Amino acid sequence: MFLYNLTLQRATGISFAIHGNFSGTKQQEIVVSRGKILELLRPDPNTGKVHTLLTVEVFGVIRSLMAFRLTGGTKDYIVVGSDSGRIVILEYQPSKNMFEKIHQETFGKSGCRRIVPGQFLAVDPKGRAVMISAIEKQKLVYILNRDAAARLTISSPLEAHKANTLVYHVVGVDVGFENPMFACLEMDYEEADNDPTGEAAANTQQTLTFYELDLGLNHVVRKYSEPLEEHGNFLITVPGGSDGPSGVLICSENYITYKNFGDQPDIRCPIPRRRNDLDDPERGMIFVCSATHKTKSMFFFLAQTEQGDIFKITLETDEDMVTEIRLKYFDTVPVAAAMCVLKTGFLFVASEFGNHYLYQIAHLGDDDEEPEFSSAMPLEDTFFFQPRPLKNLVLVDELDSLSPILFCQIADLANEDTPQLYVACGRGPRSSLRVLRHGLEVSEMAVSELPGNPNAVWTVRRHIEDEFDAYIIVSFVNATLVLSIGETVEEVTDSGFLGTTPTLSCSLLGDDALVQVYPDGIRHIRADKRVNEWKTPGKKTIVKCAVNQRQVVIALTGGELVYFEMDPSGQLNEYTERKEMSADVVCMSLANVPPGEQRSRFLAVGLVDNTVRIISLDPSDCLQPLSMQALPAQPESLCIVEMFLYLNIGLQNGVLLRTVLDPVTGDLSDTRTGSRPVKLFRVRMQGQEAVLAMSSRSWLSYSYQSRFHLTPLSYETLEFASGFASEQCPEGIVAISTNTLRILALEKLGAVFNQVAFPLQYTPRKFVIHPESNNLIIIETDHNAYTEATKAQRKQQMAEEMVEAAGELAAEMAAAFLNENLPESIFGAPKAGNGQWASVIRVMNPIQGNTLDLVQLEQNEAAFSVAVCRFSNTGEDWYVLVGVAKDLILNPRSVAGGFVYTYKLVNNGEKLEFLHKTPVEEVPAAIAPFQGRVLIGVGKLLRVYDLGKKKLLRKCENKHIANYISGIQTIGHRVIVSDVQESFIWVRYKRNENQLIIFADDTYPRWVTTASLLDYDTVAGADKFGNICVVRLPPNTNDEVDNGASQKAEVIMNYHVGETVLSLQKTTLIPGGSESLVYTTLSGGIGILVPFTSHEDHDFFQHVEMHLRSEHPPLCGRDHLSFRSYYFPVKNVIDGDLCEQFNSMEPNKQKNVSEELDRTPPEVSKKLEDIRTRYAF
Amino acid sequence: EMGKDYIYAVTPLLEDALMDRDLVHRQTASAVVQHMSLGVYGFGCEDSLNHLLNYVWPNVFETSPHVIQAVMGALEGLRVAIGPCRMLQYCLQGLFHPARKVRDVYWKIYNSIYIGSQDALIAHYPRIYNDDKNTYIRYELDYIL
Amino acid sequence: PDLIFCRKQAGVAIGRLCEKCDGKCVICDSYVRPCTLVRICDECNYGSYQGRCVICGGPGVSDAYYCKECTIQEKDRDGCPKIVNLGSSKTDL
Ligand SMILES: [Zn+2]
Ligand SMILES: [Zn+2]
Ligand SMILES: [Zn+2]
Repeated sequence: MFLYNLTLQRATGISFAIHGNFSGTKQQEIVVSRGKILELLRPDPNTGKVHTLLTVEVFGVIRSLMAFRLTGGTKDYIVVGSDSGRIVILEYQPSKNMFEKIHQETFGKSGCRRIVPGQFLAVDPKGRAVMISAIEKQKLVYILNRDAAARLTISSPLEAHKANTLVYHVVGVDVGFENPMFACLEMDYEEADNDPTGEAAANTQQTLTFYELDLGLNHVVRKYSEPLEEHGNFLITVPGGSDGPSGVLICSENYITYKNFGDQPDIRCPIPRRRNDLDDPERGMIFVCSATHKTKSMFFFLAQTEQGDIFKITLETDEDMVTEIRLKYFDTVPVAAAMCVLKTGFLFVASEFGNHYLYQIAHLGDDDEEPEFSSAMPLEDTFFFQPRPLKNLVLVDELDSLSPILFCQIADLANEDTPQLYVACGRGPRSSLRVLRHGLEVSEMAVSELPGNPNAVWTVRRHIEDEFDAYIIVSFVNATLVLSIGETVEEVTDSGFLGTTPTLSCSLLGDDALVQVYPDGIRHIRADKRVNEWKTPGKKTIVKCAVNQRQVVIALTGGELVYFEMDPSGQLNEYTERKEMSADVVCMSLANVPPGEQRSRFLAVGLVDNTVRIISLDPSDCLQPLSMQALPAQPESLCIVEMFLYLNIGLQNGVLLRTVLDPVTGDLSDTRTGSRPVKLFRVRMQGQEAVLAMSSRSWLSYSYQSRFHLTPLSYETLEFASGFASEQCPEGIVAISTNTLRILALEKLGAVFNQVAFPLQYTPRKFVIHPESNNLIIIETDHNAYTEATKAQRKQQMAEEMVEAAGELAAEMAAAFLNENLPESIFGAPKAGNGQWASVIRVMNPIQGNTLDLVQLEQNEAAFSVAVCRFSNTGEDWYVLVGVAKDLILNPRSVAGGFVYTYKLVNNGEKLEFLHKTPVEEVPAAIAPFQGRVLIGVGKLLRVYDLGKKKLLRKCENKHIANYISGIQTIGHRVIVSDVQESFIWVRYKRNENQLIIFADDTYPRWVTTASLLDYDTVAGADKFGNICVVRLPPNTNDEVDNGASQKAEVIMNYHVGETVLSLQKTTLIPGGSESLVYTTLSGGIGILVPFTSHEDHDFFQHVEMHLRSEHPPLCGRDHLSFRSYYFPVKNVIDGDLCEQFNSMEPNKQKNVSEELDRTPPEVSKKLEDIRTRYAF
Repeated sequence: EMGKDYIYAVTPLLEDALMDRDLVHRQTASAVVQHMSLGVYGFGCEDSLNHLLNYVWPNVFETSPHVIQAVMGALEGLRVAIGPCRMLQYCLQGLFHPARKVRDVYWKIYNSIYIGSQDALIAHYPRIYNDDKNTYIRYELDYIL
Repeated sequence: PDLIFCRKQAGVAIGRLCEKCDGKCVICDSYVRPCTLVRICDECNYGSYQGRCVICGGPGVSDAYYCKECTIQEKDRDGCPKIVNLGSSKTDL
């Protein structure tokens, strides 16, 4: 087996977000880090939308990310810390739209190691030094400089190592043009390792250390070191120099502290708490992230707690000492991984899970009566505030994110013919079930139907500079209904078209001239309503026409084209010559004339005999051929279009051809998109040109950032279309369906996928599909959680212990506490407990999202398994089995037992009826229907259960699986069992002796997350660490036998993906395509693994990958082969994400690589597109 | 990388040479194994190289300097070609052997495997159980979603 | 032989080779596939030592490289690879 790796939807989770002037202008951008992807975003201040400018794969692990600039510069640089032993400095080039690598310095070995730096990045605020640090013992400092050409300069590093020391966070200190300083949170562990009593581990303190870099003497001095009262997470740089003092804020548990070296005393402020908090009273509070904003007059900090509450922080000063810290509740947002405050008053929030948000800061300097808290207030007890809806922020934009994907299913549950992706996403009270379709989300704006079978429709303006449309010529086969535009749709009469005849052409030729064409001749009507009735002699019927702004060329029966032309005056000029050809035409058209020059000269004509031919219209070479090309079948429509000029041939079978247009048609690309004829129509997109292919499916060709796309419509069948410009839709498509007349719109240009979301209560773990009704059965579970009954009773109990305060009782806060409830999707779920759980079973319709049934389990019960099945001892009834753990502790692990619930699943799969509850001695973690019975993994044991009258009855058991059963898979009488730490184990069921027998296992340990059966002898698996593998039994394997087993399975495929996969499925994604192996990650990514067809295909892609590994090496200093061999060496997988970076290289490198491969760059690009469209889109 | 089609043809000669009384035979054969394993890396000859590792390993108990230096280089090349997992599986036998000589040799081999690919070993360590006083199980890796 | 490696943190200076040992790997003495450029530390590139051969110390006329095998095994990620003579002094051989 030989496979090829292709990403369909890149990851959407965010790890780091920085902001600066990266293009060099006055705009501000945001550089975000996905896991192994670097991205550049630009939010528009006038619309509040965020756009993606650039996305690059770095083939590594980004661990830290900082920005800086030098004194006097107007452009910001990027420093990256990664899992290469290197530090890289990047610069954005707007004219090329790429990241250029400026510098790269090597200091150690690869991998996320413990004593090699790369985890922490600190930069001097004036931009003349950068520190990079490991979690243990090793720190390096580089000095940044400039030459007379204003080019960056990096020096040899200086060491700041310290043995037996742990680092928590490193930050650069803002001194103003003095020597640079860095501040770290440290912890020496040398004495806790020598004390058997364990009380050197206790009362070991965290210190704050200041490192000073002497620029004139070129060495590092440890300047100050002070122990702290309690342990802290991250530090914050306070703006110094002339705009403030120069210290740090230490964020700890329950406190925030200000410190500085010298005569400055420490100032502490406790973190305020929510009043009437339903959380667990034993938990503390920390800050999770922060953001600084510095105006010319003042500065403030924004800081967020574990519950999502943002606090505004300010400092009261004297000449140079800080005296007070003030805190004040700002707003509540979802918990963020990072947040940026932009100039122009916008707050970007990158959430740690789910969708991202852009807010507009409406209020700063507060005109409200909420209380402020301060470190100077005497307190014996803590502060208390009341959360409330958004007051200072206004939501403006929202970025979709699939992270984290916990379970996926590819099926066609809606009765379309393409499959859909049913994805269980999200975390906690922000979880949801999302349906993904391939195509473009259309925005339906108007729908109306009139009797008739409209075979054609146009959309005309009445003079050239109109910004909206004028008429809607909906013409049937024998009649024509001309309508108008008034936002009040009318049937216009004075149009002058007078269509008693069916209309086949309508366009805007002159200054204000309309031209209607019909099989009975041509009718030119300008602002003067008088008929210039042109007719074709005899009885010969015009078949089709072609129009433009300056020329109206026709052809009647026999192929006698009649070239016209519009003089600058406004009347036609019949040409002297009239051309013929061998056979009549089945299509013809001509290019649009620009407003610069006079008119067109190219004119394409297609024939029924499987040939299309180009005819010139040069006044010096009128009606003389230039190019003739044949087709596998006859076409139906052409479209000579821009967006380098192109030409779109639409064959009348289910294939679309696109070629480059020139007197020599060289390129041509195919996409068979079918089951119906292909009609082509020209429309507008993003102010640019676009084409609209139409078949059983309706597609749309368009360019976006100099990049062609061919994406279908997530819609039903159309028949005809056009552009549309009105106050209703300035950018619309007046589509006509069978027995209807619709008006649509589309405003999404990228977006390979298109989604709809259905909210959920807890985190989803698994779902199954009911075969009869196609309903979903979902189990949702959360650790650290309350059930609804527990919450209600806790609220009641708190209310009465409030109402017993014995103090004038006349003013009761209890009645207001009991009635108001904060929505948990906004304010968060009350995380309270350690061994506390909360589960739910949900039956859901997948078409709409309505819940049909809901079961709520008791408090400390956690559902981990679900199956829907039939039992052979009963009839054709269905059953739902859920496995639950009872009182589970995660660290250290311990349970009290388990249960398996059985429900009856009645009313066409709409209702669960409880049947019984069977106790087991461990977590039932897997459930698989197996030959009229069920297989259940109970901790370490594999069992067969049958359905009894009062419980499930055990029939057979095997007790030789190693640790813990996470999955069970079945085919025939074969059982594949996944272990938590070992790989797959193979088991056979002997019916006649009632035995479960192990007959094979693996030679490697694998932390298995998911598994999928490929055939009777082959399993694909995924790991906790980011690898995919394929394991196959040798052909000599004896199924009937009696370190673990003698027979061993062979590994035939190994690949490091970079993200943790939790879903694998073998399926076909497009109609008329081949089978792929689809996977989804925890970061929101969707990728495929596809086979090669011949040896010659596999040798070509191998050479491409081998040459790009050396000429286009990864951006952060990683080795590609080394990154794909992270835990095991790569085996039999080509990386098409690297292979497809060929299309982003510079023409010099493209030329060199194509010379090496003995081809042309257009030929290399076409082979890449061919394998992609064969399996995926 | 052209030598990936010719490992099976040469393995019998190397099997004879790695079991031989002459020390120079074994030294040169280990050099061959090292260059083969580093030359084919990322092409899938793990079966052939595992077979050869079985014949390289018995020579780690060698008192001669140049021979033991050739054997260590062959082992470091086979680390790259085969994976740190198989090397750790071979090495876990004698880290706590009663014999101090076995312990010396095995800790040398383990220290090589540890300095090269320290981060890949997080996935390959075996499960060690809690005793009375100390906790040795890693529970996060036992979490199930 | 009283010869060790320097093994200090290497900086931005580039190692040189004399014309005798010109195309060799500074680590394994091989001639096959020079891959990665050699960096030396700031002390080993100073004053009269500027531009001398990494291997022997003679006048340098070309750049020093790591071979492909050493790059694959990540032997370029240790310290400065200059050869130090412990049996003699600074201005000695
Ligand atoms: Zn070498
Ligand atoms: Zn040195
Ligand atoms: Zn020399």
